Amino acid sequence: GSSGSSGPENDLDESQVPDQPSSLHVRPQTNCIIMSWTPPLNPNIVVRGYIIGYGVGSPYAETVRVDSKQRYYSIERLESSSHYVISLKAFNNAGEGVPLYESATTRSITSGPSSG
Repeated sequence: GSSGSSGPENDLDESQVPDQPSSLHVRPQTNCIIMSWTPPLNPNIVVRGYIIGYGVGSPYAETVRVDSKQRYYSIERLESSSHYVISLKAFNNAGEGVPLYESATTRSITSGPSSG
């Protein structure tokens, strides 16, 4: 946020859902995948958290609702050499807002980054 926003909804807009994170970085690891997003360009909006929807081929394989404080989530217990679609979206008393999609293909344990 800004100016250390500590406290309940004072001069924000909860009636409306939180917009997507200005940006969502995701790094597909061997058996894990770390992701770091940011708050809505509009600090005047209420944010109860974010819905982390990741999954192999489809971001609807595993969902994880975190707090509005979590700026990043490390997805572990994943496979290697597979596409992992990550979809992060902000949620609040109003519900869910413009969901943000992403892509992250895990790594490969066995040596060999590419054929060529």
